[PDB]
Amino acid sequence: GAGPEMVRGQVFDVGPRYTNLSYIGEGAYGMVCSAYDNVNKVRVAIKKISPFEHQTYCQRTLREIKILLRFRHENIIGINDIIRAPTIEQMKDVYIVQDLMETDLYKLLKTQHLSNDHICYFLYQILRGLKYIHSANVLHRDLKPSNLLLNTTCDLKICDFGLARVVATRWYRAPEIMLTKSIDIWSVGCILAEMLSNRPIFPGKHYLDQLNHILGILGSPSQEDLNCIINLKARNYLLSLPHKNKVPWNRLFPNADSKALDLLDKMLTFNPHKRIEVEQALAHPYLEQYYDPSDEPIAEAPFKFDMELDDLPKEKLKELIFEETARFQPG
Ligand SMILES: Cc1cnc(Nc2ccccc2)nc1-c1c[nH]c(C(=O)N[C@H](CO)c2ccccc2)c1
Repeated sequence: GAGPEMVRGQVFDVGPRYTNLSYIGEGAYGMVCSAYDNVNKVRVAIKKISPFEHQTYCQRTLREIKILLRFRHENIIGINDIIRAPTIEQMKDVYIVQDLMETDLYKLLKTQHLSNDHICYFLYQILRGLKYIHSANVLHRDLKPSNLLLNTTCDLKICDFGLARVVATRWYRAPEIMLTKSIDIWSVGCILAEMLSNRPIFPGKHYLDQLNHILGILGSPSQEDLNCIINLKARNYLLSLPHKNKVPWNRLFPNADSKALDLLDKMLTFNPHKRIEVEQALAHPYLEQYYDPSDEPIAEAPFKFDMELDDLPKEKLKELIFEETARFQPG
């Protein structure tokens, strides 16, 4: 009769069903472990979250759970089970049990050089999942290599819907946020450029520095690029800077597929109104060997929070989380 499991200090109370726990990753208010499921006889992923001390985290937790419960797609992580205390008073932690993936794009690009065909295949799958997300009228807002999970057969699944909506990792952040579905396309362009070189394309240290990196490759902005209700400090700064020449894609990425760079160019478009859309991305020549619109499903209906979660006190959100996960409790 073994007690509570433990990984790197903190307790994982996942009972007799889930054992053999092993560290695989972490977040701002939780940790993800692999575990042996003694019912399905496979290893699974278990995401522990402890968000109740903060309203923002309770929001993120509830959003993710709701979205993932609803969503059903081959390239998006699902939820198989949820564990928490039998009463709300003892609920200090929530455990989301999910399909175990082998690794993520972050770690893979750390150790491995991708061939053009695998770059092409990963990008196809990113866009195939994103299409579904966007068809549901949801924005992911935090697309980046560590939120892309992979298995042995090169299948890919998008994870971490905490920031998702009907403040994020700066390197992959669209320019307009620092100055809509188009923000997710920018992030995907950033990811594509990273698969092509194994390095982040715009590794900025803070918001203005982030804009500086983007402009150091795209060149100084046109007036039409800039006229868009920008923050006054940013606009004053951007106007102050010396001219920057555009660096040609084929010079940043010397051995890259020419079709890949054409799509890159269309994703990394400064003006969000000019930037390529997910369905258009899928239909670009570069993805042609994989493009199959009868095998790229959309969500059954757009997603909707009928409660305005932003205004809700964290005690109310905790009650909602208790209610949302009741369906998984014994009985
Ligand atoms: C759900 C999942 C399944 N399988 C794997 N495999 C894996 C990934 C990297 C290395 C080795 C194996 N990972 C996951 C998973 C990865 N990240 C998350 C996740 O939701 N992370 C967020 C931060 O990105 C998070 C974690 C804990 C608390 C709050 C947020 C789940």
